[PDB]
Amino acid sequence: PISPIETVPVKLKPGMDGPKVKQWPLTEEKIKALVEICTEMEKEGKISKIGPENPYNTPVFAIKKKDSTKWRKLVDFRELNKRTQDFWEVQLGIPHPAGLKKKKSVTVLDVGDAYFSVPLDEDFRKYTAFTIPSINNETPGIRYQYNVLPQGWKGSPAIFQSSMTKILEPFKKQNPDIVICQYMDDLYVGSDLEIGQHRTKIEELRQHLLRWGLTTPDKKHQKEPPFLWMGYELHPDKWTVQPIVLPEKDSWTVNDIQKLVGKLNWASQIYPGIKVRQLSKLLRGTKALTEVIPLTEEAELELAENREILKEPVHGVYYDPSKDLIAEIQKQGQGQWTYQIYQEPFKNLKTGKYARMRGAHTNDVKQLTEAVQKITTESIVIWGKTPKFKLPIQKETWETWWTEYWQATWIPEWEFVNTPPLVKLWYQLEKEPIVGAETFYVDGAANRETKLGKAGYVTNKGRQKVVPLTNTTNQKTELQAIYLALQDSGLEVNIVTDSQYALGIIQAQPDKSESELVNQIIEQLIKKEKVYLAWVPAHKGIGGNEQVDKLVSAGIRK
Amino acid sequence: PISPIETVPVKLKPGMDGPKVKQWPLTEEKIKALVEICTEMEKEGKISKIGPENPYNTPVFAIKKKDSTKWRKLVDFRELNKRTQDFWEVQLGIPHPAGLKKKKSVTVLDVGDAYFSVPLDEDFRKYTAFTIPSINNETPGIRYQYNVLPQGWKGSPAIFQSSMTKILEPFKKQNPDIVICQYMDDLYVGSDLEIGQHRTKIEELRQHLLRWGLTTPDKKHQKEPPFLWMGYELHPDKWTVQPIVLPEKDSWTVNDIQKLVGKLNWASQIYPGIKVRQLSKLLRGTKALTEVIPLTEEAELELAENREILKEPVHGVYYDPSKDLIAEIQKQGQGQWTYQIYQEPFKNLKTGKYARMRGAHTNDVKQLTEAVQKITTESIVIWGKTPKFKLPIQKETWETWWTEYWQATWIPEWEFVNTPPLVKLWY
Ligand SMILES: CC(C)=CCN1Cc2c(Cl)ccc3[nH]c(=S)n(c23)C[C@@H]1C
Repeated sequence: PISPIETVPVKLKPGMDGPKVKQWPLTEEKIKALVEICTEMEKEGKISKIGPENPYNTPVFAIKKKDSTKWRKLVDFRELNKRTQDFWEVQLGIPHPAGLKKKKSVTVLDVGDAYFSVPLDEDFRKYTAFTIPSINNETPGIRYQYNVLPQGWKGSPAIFQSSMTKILEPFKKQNPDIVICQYMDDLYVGSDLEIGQHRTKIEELRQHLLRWGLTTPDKKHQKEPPFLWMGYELHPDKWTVQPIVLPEKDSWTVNDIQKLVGKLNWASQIYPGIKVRQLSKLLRGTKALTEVIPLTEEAELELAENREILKEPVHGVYYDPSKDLIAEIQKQGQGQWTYQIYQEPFKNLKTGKYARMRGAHTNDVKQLTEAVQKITTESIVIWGKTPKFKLPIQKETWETWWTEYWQATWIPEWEFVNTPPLVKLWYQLEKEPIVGAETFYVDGAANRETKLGKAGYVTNKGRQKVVPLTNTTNQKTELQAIYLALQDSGLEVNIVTDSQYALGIIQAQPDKSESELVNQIIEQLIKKEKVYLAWVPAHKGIGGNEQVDKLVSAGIRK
Repeated sequence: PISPIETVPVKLKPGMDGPKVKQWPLTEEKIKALVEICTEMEKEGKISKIGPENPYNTPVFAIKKKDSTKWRKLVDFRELNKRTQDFWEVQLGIPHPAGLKKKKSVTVLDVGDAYFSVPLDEDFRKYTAFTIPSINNETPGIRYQYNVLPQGWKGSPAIFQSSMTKILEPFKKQNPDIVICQYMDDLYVGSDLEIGQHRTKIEELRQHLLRWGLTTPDKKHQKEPPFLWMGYELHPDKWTVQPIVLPEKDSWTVNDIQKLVGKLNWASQIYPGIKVRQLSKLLRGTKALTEVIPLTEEAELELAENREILKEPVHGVYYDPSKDLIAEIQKQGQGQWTYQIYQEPFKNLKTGKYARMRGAHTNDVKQLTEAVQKITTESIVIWGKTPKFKLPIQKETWETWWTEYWQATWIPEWEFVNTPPLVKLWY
């Protein structure tokens, strides 16, 4: 049958015209099929045979694809689809399972061939015209057109969604307490009603829709308790994704690493812990995907480390708006952090992690905060709340941290908790020039062409030093230069640099980086008691620079 | 209801397509408001539910107006306007009167409830497409349209100009110097009138207004005393770039002179007349930071000279109405903040500082958000336009909170600097 629903009008893109796409007449063999299939379709009302006053054509394909025992029909109006205007975005976003709430009974109904039942705007039909020639020559070119949403049509989905969205209305109005959601041509109806009593309404609906020519072949609401949605596997009280295998082989290539990494990130949501830093850092190579990737040891560690976790299967809970969402964090390692959102003690709702972002040298706290955000962000998108945060860090620390930073932020309601990794200010510079501390007019340089430099300085106490360097930038040398300053300096020190760079860098009070050079300086500052760094214009003619720059002659002259 | 007006036949700027912005997720508490708000509008036909034949969309936000009062809907009309209102501001060009900034006190009055009458060309509402979010994308989202004149839309005030004109004309005929200025749905009326004269003179208009078209305003101050805002009664005759003073370091120190020089060095870019050289000489040593070196008679002559070279500003004043104005913020100290708007790097038309000690409310974000808007005004006030804000904050952080403290009608285009300030001085 069909649905007497108020059709939706479609206009073709402004200044455009219907497809003149003819077809390489397919094998006269599968032509009898096309005809026989469309005769019924036409007899099912879905089609109206018309050939004269209509130029517009599209190719009619036909063969058999999956487990069926019959010939299938296909016709893609890609050409038309393009000529077609734009509608509303079907699913600009997928609902996240962790956001759902618990119900006693649920179920899913295949909305049959949803689209077909739905009527094409009376006009656009001319466009959906196609051609089924008889044989190779003996042929009248029997033309037909759709009166319903065609198999491969751009609007088809949008429309249909709208349609159904409507169709349910009165019903759902009358039967207010049974939430519904549609996905593709599928219907997810759930509620807190006694299996049979759940079955009571199911039918009521099943029937309701049936009044609209919408075919649902569910016998007594036929569904597989284990739901396979967007990878998730759901149940009226718990959700999880099961098919997740981290393959192990020898000839590890790129594509595989990526796949591993995708497969890994995916499970993280639910699996508390998963790491991917190395495996990912590795993928960093460019374009060649067919090549094999040398998973170094650091990699293997996290992999089988992860593997251990993956082996053991965990599950997640649903939402109860009558409670507080809670976000708890911890630093699982260098660069990596994790979170988990729960309502009641140890009943996992959601996990995941924030991977240290761009900006090579950062501070953990800053990072931690950068982390809290992502969390903040999700809770909104899901349960539209702000989870109260559980933060492994002191308030004095935090406080002083943000009271310091240049950029601005916002710490929600959060409590400090004692746990293993602790984010805190390791080192912390001075404010005013340290009295007595030997001043260090640190300097360095390098001839980019020569790829060689020199690091050194001259302390106020007529003291000098230098160290030549192979493979160094004016930048690297500068840090290096400060690093020396650090080594040679005492407990209290005044370091002076001409580095725009290092100036900023150290001031950023970052930590845990990949630049040994820096890591060291860091570790020294850590080791220290009172450092006062300061910055001045390299060539501006300060004599404090004049000399540290005048020593540069030992490499060359200019 | 059944009684309308005609429709200025509207059209987008030729060649462009309707806006298709993505609706930011908002809180449930916000959604609920918006469900309410827009339903009443479905009721009062000002707006209506649409279908899939429509793909456009423009952002919306819930906001507690005039001091956390019950909620207010806000469409982020930024794009559409830019897609219509621009070549449109070549026709209905609402004028900008310079001298206002010169006036002593100006107030703002939202003249938006007005537009909600005049219908819209049936072929343009198409663009008024706005969606309200279904938490966690569980539902398909409520999609409405606009039937009358949309508050955020820049094409609407332009239209309304007609009535507005006469609405005021008489009030203007009784009050001439009282300059009034319309920017979207806000009224800025300036005078050099004493506080209360101005004040009363204000409600005067408010009432007159109301009389002429149920153009109802906001009752900002009853006979009641409260700790509420001292109104949007700015005093633009007050604006300076003064505080960028050289520290008066009687105790000059190697460190200090250096610092000194440093500021002076970058400061050289904002005053190509300053030369610090002879001073640079005073610190040419490799001494102890904390050491006193005033001496150079020839140098302090430089201290003083440039020390005042500040007070006598440069050429940097050529408001290029073609170019866009750029705002830039500096988080100074506890509740200390700063900005500067220029169209060109050191051609900064005006700079200023925002102060509101982080304590009773230290939410940077809030103060930032506050500031922004407070800057926004100036700009409008003066050139009658919204700058481009360079926000010293995270996109994502900001993209999750301005909408909380944000109590303005319009929303300026902004961006975020992950670039710290060497510029960070006392200025
Ligand atoms: C994710 C999809 C298609 C959800 C549809 N879905 C069914 C469902 C399932 Cl399968 C598990 C827990 C669920 N929690 C909620 S609420 N629902 C729910 C209702 C909607 C009706």
